[PDB]
Amino acid sequence: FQPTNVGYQPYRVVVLSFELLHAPATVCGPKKSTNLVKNKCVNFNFNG
Amino acid sequence: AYTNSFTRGVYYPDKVFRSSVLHS
Ligand SMILES: *[C@@H]1O[C@H](CO)[C@@H](O)[C@H](O)[C@H]1NC(C)=O
Repeated sequence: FQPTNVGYQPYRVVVLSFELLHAPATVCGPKKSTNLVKNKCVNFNFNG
Repeated sequence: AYTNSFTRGVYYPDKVFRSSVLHS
């Protein structure tokens, strides 16, 4: 790797792999939680 | 030495609740 190298240049790659399983969630988007409502029809969202 | 395993070694295949069902 030399600065005179376009395709021959270095690239920093980060791969984000998501463990999108049914265990407890621990890494979440910035979305704020509401209070919890019961016995009424609701447009709910738990952990996504 | 050796022995018979019988019906040992079943495990919960995934982190999901199920009840009164026969899951393949
Ligand atoms: C299992 O082991 C027993 C002896 O411990 C033997 O009689 C039998 O033939 C074996 N069967 C198999 C499939 O290995």
